[PDB]
Amino acid sequence: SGFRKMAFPSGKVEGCMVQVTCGTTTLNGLWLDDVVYCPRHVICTSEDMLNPNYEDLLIRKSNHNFLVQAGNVQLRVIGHSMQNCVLKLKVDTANPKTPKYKFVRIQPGQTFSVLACYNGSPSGVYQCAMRPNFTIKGSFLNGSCGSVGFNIDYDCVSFCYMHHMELPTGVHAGTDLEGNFYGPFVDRQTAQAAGTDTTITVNVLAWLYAAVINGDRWFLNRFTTTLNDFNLVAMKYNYEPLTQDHVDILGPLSAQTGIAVLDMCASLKELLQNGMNGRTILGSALLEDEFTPFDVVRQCSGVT
Amino acid sequence: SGFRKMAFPSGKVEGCMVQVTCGTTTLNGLWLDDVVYCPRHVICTSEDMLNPNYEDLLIRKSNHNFLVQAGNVQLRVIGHSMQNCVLKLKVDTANPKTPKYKFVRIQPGQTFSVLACYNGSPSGVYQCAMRPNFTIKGSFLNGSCGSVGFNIDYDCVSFCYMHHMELPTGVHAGTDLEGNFYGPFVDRQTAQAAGTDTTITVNVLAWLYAAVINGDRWFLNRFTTTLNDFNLVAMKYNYEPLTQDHVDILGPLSAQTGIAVLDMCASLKELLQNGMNGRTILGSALLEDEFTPFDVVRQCSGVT
Ligand SMILES: *CC(=O)N1Cc2ccccc2C[C@H]1C(=O)NNC(C)=O
Ligand SMILES: *CC(=O)N1Cc2ccccc2C[C@H]1C(=O)NNC(C)=O
Repeated sequence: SGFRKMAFPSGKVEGCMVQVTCGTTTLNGLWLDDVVYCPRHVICTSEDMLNPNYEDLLIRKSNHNFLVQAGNVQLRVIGHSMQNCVLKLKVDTANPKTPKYKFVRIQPGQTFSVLACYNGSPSGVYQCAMRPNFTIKGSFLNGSCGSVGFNIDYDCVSFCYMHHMELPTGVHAGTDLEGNFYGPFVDRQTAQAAGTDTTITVNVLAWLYAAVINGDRWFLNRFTTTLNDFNLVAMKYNYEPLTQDHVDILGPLSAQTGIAVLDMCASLKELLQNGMNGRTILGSALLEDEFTPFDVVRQCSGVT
Repeated sequence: SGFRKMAFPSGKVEGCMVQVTCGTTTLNGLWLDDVVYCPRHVICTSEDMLNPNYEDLLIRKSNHNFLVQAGNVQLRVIGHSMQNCVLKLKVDTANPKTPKYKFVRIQPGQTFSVLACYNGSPSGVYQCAMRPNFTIKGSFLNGSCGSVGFNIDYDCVSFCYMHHMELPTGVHAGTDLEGNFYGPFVDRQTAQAAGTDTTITVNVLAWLYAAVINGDRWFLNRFTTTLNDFNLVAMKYNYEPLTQDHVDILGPLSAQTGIAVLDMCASLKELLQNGMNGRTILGSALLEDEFTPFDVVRQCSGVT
């Protein structure tokens, strides 16, 4: 028993981290097979970031201008190309530590682990969620750019995120591993306000099921609701509308606990309308939305 | 910017995890150099756990009764001994993945990362604290025993915890890597109530400094206090008494932010007396005590 915000074991990703330097700019790269992936803004100086023309900037760069260091060993760059907002540096050596991997573009509301790195060196790992507004609330200081987000299924690492920037509000924006930004963000030092950060309703319900499984049951009530009645409450509290797809993925948790999804919705409805009344659920005094139904099942069963 | 409950990169520990089986009991082992460390209750059946005589049970065991598997490869056990509550299985092969390491017995209030494992396979990593009552609030299911806690300083892993059991309250107890339990707990299936779980005051203050650094400043007030006045409040709210040693370790955070430690104590005092009033600090609606002053400095500076 016990429920924690758990990240995936980061070992498979640590072996892929490298340092990429171009001119006086240094950031993190991801070395998989004979390619190093990094944010294209490695070619920029601070002055260039105000309004960069990446195609024009990249013309003045050759393979020898990209310095790729894997710990203490230097990689020989034999090719370079830009794919959306990422640079792909072809190297002459395949990473011997390359795990089985995929590149995936995740949906908002999905969770993943971030291996925060500085100068190609891992500093920490944490679990977070792609917010419905396509930002992430991470922990990234200068030099962390190029750090990646991922999920792991037994031996396969699905890379889903590469950190590119911090909005003036302190929230984070980045791309998938094809270099396409999540959300409307551009890799330019210009104020880009993020949209409304709604709560991921299906995740809060999954976490409420995790709480019942682990003994925190005070919030269970004698009520039920309907999808449309619950969504009237969800809209008022800036929660994402719940759909039958969300109810379906909560099915295994509803079966294990014996609590119907709409009954759990009525508990959530009352929690939204009345608050916690000074109480806690799984060590939290607010409704947690960074655990997906898959994460709850995985943790509550011990999947390795 | 941003502040997250970050765990250390787990790679160095993943390479040490093995599966240890004795009879019909299977748990996790830690393979460092030519020794595998695991909880001594691997020699017990469920029936033995009610009142085990480990010395008498271990007499009926030989080296060939301990099955040690590192992924898919089997290790040859050439020696076995009991040191307090851990078994040390000498194997004929040194772990090629053994990182630089130390064994440390941590103090209550200190934090560490746990690599939750099942059958020798890592499932997740999370950061937690050794509570003042010598329990940890982890996430451990059946088969997770032998999972370890650690800290990392650049290339050196300091192992500090090995999971042994769950109290009937759902909190967790374990040993240092010399097999000595933290707290008064014994490795026996008998009700062992834990003492009062107090809040780690120095950690809450460190987290309040992390919040100010990251822009959450609403809780700063126009007041100050004294160590004795603050401790009257700390005692009423089951917070650990603050000492000049605690003030001293908060010195770098007080210097960086310009907020005197006693002024931050007066903010904490008002938060204890008035609550959060429906507000949040670093995404939390309660006062977080699982970040040490060292963790806050490390994260707020980017130590790898
Ligand atoms: C790596 C990083 O932190 N960056 C890269 C980048 C990309 C796009 C626009 C601006 C920058 C600069 C920097 C930041 O995101 N830093 N803070 C800002 C611009 O708010
Ligand atoms: C590994 C494990 O979960 N254990 C080992 C152990 C050690 C000491 C006493 C009892 C047991 C059984 C088991 C538990 O801790 N499980 N739950 C209990 C006993 O509450």
